[PDB]
Amino acid sequence: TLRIDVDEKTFVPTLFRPPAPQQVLDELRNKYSIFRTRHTPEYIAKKEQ
Amino acid sequence: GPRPTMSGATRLVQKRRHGFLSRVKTKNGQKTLKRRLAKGRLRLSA
Amino acid sequence: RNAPFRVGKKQIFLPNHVITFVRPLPKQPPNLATFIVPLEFNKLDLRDYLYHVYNVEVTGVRSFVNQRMHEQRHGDVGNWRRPKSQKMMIAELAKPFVWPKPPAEDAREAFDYAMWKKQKTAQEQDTKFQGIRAQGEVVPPSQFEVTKDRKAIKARQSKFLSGEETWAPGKVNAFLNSKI
Amino acid sequence: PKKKTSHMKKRHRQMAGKALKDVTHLNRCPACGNLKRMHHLCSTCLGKLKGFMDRNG
Amino acid sequence: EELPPIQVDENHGLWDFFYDRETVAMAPLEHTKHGRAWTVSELRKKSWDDLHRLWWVCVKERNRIATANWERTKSELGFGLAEANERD
Amino acid sequence: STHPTTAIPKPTTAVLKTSPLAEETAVELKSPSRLQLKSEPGNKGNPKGHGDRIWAFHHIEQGQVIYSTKPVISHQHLIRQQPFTGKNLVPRKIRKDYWRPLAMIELAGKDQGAVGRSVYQKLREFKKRHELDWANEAEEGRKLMHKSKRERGQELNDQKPNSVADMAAVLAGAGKGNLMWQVSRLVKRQLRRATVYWTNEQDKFHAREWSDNVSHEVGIPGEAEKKRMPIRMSS
Amino acid sequence: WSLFGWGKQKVEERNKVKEELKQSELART
Amino acid sequence: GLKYRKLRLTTKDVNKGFYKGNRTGSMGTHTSYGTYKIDYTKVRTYVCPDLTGFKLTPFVSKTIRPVHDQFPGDKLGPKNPATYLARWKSENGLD
RNA sequence: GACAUGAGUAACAAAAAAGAGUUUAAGGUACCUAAAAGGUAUCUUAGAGUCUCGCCUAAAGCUUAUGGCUACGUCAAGUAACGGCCUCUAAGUUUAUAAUCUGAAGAUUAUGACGAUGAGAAAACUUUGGUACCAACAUUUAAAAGUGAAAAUUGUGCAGGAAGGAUAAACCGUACCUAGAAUCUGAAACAA
RNA sequence: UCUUACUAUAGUCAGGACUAUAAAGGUCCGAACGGGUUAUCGUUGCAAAGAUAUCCGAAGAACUAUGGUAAGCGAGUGAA
RNA sequence: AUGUAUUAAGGAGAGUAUAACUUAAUUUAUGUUUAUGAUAGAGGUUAUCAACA
Ligand SMILES: [K+]
Ligand SMILES: [K+]
Ligand SMILES: [Mg+2]
Ligand SMILES: [Mg+2]
Ligand SMILES: [Mg+2]
Ligand SMILES: [Mg+2]
Ligand SMILES: [Mg+2]
Ligand SMILES: [Mg+2]
Ligand SMILES: [Mg+2]
Ligand SMILES: [Mg+2]
Ligand SMILES: [Mg+2]
Ligand SMILES: [Mg+2]
Ligand SMILES: [Mg+2]
Ligand SMILES: [Mg+2]
Ligand SMILES: [Mg+2]
Ligand SMILES: [Mg+2]
Ligand SMILES: [Mg+2]
Ligand SMILES: [Mg+2]
Ligand SMILES: [Mg+2]
Ligand SMILES: [Mg+2]
Ligand SMILES: [Mg+2]
Ligand SMILES: [Mg+2]
Ligand SMILES: [Mg+2]
Ligand SMILES: [Mg+2]
Ligand SMILES: [Mg+2]
Ligand SMILES: [Mg+2]
Ligand SMILES: [Mg+2]
Ligand SMILES: [Mg+2]
Ligand SMILES: [Zn+2]
Repeated sequence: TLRIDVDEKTFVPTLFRPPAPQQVLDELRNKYSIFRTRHTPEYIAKKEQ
Repeated sequence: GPRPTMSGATRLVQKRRHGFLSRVKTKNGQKTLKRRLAKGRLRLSA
Repeated sequence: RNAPFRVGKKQIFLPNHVITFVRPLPKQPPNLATFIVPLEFNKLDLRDYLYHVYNVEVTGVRSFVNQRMHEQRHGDVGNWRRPKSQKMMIAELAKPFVWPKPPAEDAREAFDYAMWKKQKTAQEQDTKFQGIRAQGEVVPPSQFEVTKDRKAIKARQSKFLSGEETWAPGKVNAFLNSKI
Repeated sequence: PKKKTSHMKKRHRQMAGKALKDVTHLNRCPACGNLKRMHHLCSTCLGKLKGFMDRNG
Repeated sequence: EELPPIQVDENHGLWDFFYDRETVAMAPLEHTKHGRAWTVSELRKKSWDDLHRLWWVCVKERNRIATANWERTKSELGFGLAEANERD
Repeated sequence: STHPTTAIPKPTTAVLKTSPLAEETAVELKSPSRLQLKSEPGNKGNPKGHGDRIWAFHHIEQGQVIYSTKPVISHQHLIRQQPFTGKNLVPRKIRKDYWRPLAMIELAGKDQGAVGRSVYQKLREFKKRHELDWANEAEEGRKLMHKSKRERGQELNDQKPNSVADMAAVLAGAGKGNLMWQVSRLVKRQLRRATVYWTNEQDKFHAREWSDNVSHEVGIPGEAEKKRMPIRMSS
Repeated sequence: WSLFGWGKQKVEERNKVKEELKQSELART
Repeated sequence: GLKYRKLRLTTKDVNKGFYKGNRTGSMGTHTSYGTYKIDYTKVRTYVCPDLTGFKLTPFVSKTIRPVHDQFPGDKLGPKNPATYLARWKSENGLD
């Protein structure tokens, strides 16, 4: 890749929409792994009960 | 002397008799598994 | 944006699969394309993977699994296992595709075929001898290919016998300080 | 066998009168001069003449 | 083997598996003429659209290397599996 | 008892030189037959439409060919048209995923089915003389006699190129008693028009030369409906 | 130079041993 | 039977109703007469974007040396949710 | 554990059976030739084929099973020209549920689930109980004739002959071997 | 997964003869198949139960296939 | 083998840079000390020429 392209900054943070389609997160990590540390509030609420 | 007692043997009867599900699902089969597991066996069944 | 088939709803944005495009068989028509796909790949995936990624329409797909020989964990030692089988798929292209013919052996110099060939024959001859030993046999001395060292001792033999050269005692057998 | 055969009585059985006999019925071949058995055809001239009659005829 | 060859579309979708249209595999000397992998630092300045398009350039690039490895082995072209293992 | 022929130059009845061995062309070896010197042969004792079209199916992988009068082959064709060419080389059944229509021959006369029943006979008699009596390929071309019995049986199965050469020969008047000839005998004779439909345009190039009474068309009726597209050379 | 290491290396490494043998033959002449 | 009997059983060994899949996923449901109805809600499609005009390649020139990020004094440098929210305000305030 | 003796002995004998040519690859020799090469002949190893003879033949042939330490380019919506998966159930199984019995383990009954060696729409295009039933035996029936199935028709004997469900094409199998000539079981290349 | 009995689902038994039947018989001769009567060989065998010939049953209390049930303080099965 | 300290669920299948281990199978950052350490260069695959926390 040319040096002019590798240096181009195109990332603009967002707050109301995810950085990528929410479906992509299922591909980056395994939703059901026993190594999952980031759980949802609805899950922890069901685990504490 | 020894006899050809395995002539005409099928591999479906091998899974029904000495299979993994024939052992985890029975009280006496869970002992065989744990024994072979405690000894180090790789082939717990079949 | 209208695919010839019906597309699924589960969207895959970052597929991790590797698709290999293999050469067809000699007698196969030019509308069949053979690929090596993951074992979990199915006919619907290849049809959708070939159109959205490479823009290739297919009127049908065929798939067959190739098993792998059972082996030992460490070649000649270890427990008996079986590698993961291989899946091949043959797609019926809507547009014919013809492969190029392999280059002639004399025109493969870009790949260093000369050196590669010498190395291939060496391993071919070591695998053959190790099979002759697996039958409980050895190559008789009369059948061993004469090497370069045995061809130079026959040219000297004919030069000493003929009388061209005169034999003389060796001078490099050992570096003694006495020199007698 | 009641006993083990000793090194002497086994060496008698193996070599006393069982020495390989040297072939002495060798003569040269008239066409080429190579050594051949007596009353026999040269093996190097047979193949050469046998092949010479297959090409031209 | 002596039939008139059919005309294959120049812009065929399956020409993307080939490095060179005459010899599927690329010469080892010209197969090593590549740079280095993107560092996480460089990839932190790119939007989903760039990282989503840059991902598929690798998916198609890995398919191009698997295809060459099969052809080179099957057709006995020669060496080049040590140069592709670094590229892949 | 069988009698094999020798690969010797011979005269042909066809208008073209089917093989390099052919000495002459369009030679009368026998007086015209009953239906040969007839402007309109008819479907006398056969079903309506029978003989108007002839199909050829081939194994897309191995090259085995089957001729049929109907648009679909059955288990009879595989038994009555495929001789024993070695162990594991004669399939036990017709596998739908391997057998495809190779070509289709349609005559101009839409009710003269007797002309197709003759074209069908010479094609089936030429194919029997290709699996048997292949003296022209024993020492030349494919060199079937210089091959093992295993490899020899595979080449004898690959009758697809041979079948396309039997079409250019039969459709050009090859054979004795071929009804594709039309003798006026007022004595001038000519060949009847025909049309060959090809699923693959490149398949029609196995014949070194085609006659002047045959028209070539791409695509067989009913193949597009099956989602099978024809292969075109020009693209 | 083993028989099973000759093909496990890139062309640059292999083509660097031939110039070594080549340059070794120019001094022997 | 001595040894092959002891290997793991595969579908290429036995035929008497023994079935075993390759984890290709369920694409539908079975009918009562032995057919299969493909539920296209389970079928998966691959979203490949238009790559015409894309200038990034999978390699970066070796002239540009590999350098990491410093994030001095911030233990959770790249994962700090504060430097992601504060950075958002200046650059993109609306979204 | 290594190495002797018997001993270079027994054995390589299913009453099929061999004979003479030809050729390919790699390599070993001799001559030709001394520019290396190439050529002629021959031998070793691994193959191939031709002509003649004989052997098995309701096989020692072909197509496929059980099975496999033989090898991994074996390709199907369905029928003609396909099985599994799937639906249904038999003999049975049940660390399923309920009840009951019981030194514990457990056992019994009912229900559910599961369980083929069986039953499963259409297609050369397709999606009540003799008004019975589909055990054995016998008879008849796709109209030129004969033969063998399939299914059905009628009948005979007693030994008196299932269950249940119904009624746009995924996944898995597909290579080779069938035991007289290299593959299954018999410790093996076993006259079984 | 041998083997004994039972169990469910299935398959097989050329041809001829006699008998009251077209089909009603633990009928007859005899292949496949199932047995193992006599002799010979074999006995570190081809075989830890085989080969050859001979002999017996061969529509039945028959034989065969794929599953199932019943065995080890008590004894499962047993035309014993 | 004994002693001391610490800890209180174990195995297998397949795959993978064959010292590197999970389809991301050699992730990304902090602090300190760096030859008076700890116990003024070359080198991102010709790599990992840095240990501890
Ligand atoms: K109890
Ligand atoms: K009898
Ligand atoms: Mg992942
Ligand atoms: Mg984690
Ligand atoms: Mg016993
Ligand atoms: Mg049995
Ligand atoms: Mg087959
Ligand atoms: Mg198999
Ligand atoms: Mg099998
Ligand atoms: Mg089932
Ligand atoms: Mg003696
Ligand atoms: Mg003696
Ligand atoms: Mg002897
Ligand atoms: Mg030679
Ligand atoms: Mg007989
Ligand atoms: Mg074996
Ligand atoms: Mg399939
Ligand atoms: Mg199917
Ligand atoms: Mg059920
Ligand atoms: Mg069944
Ligand atoms: Mg045997
Ligand atoms: Mg036999
Ligand atoms: Mg055996
Ligand atoms: Mg049994
Ligand atoms: Mg009787
Ligand atoms: Mg009697
Ligand atoms: Mg008995
Ligand atoms: Mg004796
Ligand atoms: Zn001589």
